[PDB]
Amino acid sequence: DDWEIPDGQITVGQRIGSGSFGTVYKGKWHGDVAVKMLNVTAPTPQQLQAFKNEVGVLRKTRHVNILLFMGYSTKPQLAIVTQWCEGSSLYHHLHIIETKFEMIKLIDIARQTAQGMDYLHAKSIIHRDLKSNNIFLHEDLTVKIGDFGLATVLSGSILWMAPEVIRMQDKNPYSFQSDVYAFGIVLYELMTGQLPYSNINNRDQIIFMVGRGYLSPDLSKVRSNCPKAMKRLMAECLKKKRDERPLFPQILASIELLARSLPK
Ligand SMILES: O/N=C1\CCc2cc(-c3cn(C4CCNCC4)nc3-c3ccncc3)ccc21
Repeated sequence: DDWEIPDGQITVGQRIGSGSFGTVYKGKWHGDVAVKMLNVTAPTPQQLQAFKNEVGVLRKTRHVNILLFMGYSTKPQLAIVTQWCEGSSLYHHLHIIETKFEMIKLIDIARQTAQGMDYLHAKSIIHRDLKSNNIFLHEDLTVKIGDFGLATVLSGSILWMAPEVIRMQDKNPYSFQSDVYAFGIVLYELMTGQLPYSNINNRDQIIFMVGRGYLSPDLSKVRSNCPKAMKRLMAECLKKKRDERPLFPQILASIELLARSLPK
């Protein structure tokens, strides 16, 4: 039953990039897989911990909108194996190759991303790094949320970081609520086709002002056939005070409703 994979079996190919605590490859194990390797030379107790936490969370997931965990390896190196998604991150489509989705499709991506977040929270999993880089479009029609290195039961993202998280105001800024905020910023990416704060060229200036509440995403920029309900949901998700943010059940219902009204 265990998910350990005997050394020798996974075949590592292309280095394709990064993921929390490690390097991502395309690989082969009973077909195409993504492999993240957390390693070289011998693991830190740091990395050992990261790897054990992440495998632990992954094996609690089974759902079409969560990237499928397939197994792990310790013996050449710490390695996590998942299904391979052909396509790319939502980030790559939106901000690198400028794929232009239709509103109907954008709303669907939002709805499935909602659907996954709702699954995770129902199982008490806080992703803590939702952002469009960790949303993979498999076969271009299905959202898989990936990368659980930072999830709970020399690095920083921040464009998706809620103000509470930015100003590390205690031990625990993280919550379903901070996840909901990150989702708010990916609704912003879907609807505006843009990263937030694009007219401020200073990272520090952004970190500060979102921290103090001076800055917040310019919701004017939402393309013109974004439904009102969607602009309105985005603003709920993006509330500076976390207690005013909706949880994912609500978020989900709101998106499924505005979709039923939408093909008209
Ligand atoms: O735990 N996190 C994991 C485990 C497996 C895993 C795979 C990826 C992953 C990262 N990229 C990026 C990397 C930076 N440059 C652009 C491509 N593309 C994928 C990918 C994932 C699944 N199918 C196809 C591709 C990320 C995280 C994790």
